[PDB]
Amino acid sequence: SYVVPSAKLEAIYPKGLRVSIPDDGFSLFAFHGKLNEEMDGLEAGHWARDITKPKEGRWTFRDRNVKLKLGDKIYFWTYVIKDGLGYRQDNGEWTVTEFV
Ligand SMILES: OC[C@H]1O[C@@H](O[C@@H]2[C@@H](O)[C@H](O[C@@H]3[C@@H](O)[C@H](O[C@@H]4[C@@H](O)[C@H](O[C@@H]5[C@@H](O)[C@H](O[C@@H]6[C@@H](O)[C@H](O)O[C@H](CO)[C@H]6O)O[C@H](CO)[C@H]5O)O[C@H](CO)[C@H]4O)O[C@H](CO)[C@H]3O)O[C@H](CO)[C@H]2O)[C@H](O)[C@@H](O)[C@@H]1O
Repeated sequence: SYVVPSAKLEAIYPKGLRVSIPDDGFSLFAFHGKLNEEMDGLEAGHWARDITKPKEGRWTFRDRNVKLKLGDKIYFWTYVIKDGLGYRQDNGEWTVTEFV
């Protein structure tokens, strides 16, 4: 019913991944994703992590170590708890087009 804010993904140079969303009175944010490999629905994913506090208005997940390449695909879903209830951005797809 409620629509989760779309995730913003960023390929960091020379290495790393950041994934974040603005907060909307949430109590948790989780990111589930794979590298160049499609998700079979709500599988856990290669990256699979609960984030438990926001900072500067955003919920941020990072992998400080992945070396991403132009053209890399990330398939994902996110999960958010708002007022004790869960919501998902489903069927996420992102292509690395630039580094930040
Ligand atoms: O110590 C024991 C054990 O603990 C584990 O750690 C816990 C940890 O895994 C947990 O992490 C949270 C995670 O579970 C949660 O995942 C949810 C997921 O549960 C949800 O799954 C749904 C099912 O709920 C649903 O079941 C249906 C049910 O709702 C309905 O009422 O009845 C149906 C019966 O007819 C039943 O089928 O079925 C659907 C499939 O159709 C599932 O998809 O899905 C959501 C996504 O929608 C998913 O997010 O997410 C939380 C937030 O990210 C996680 O934090 O957290 C616990 C702490 O709170 C931990 O204790 C360990 O892993 C084990 O090793 C330990 O032994």
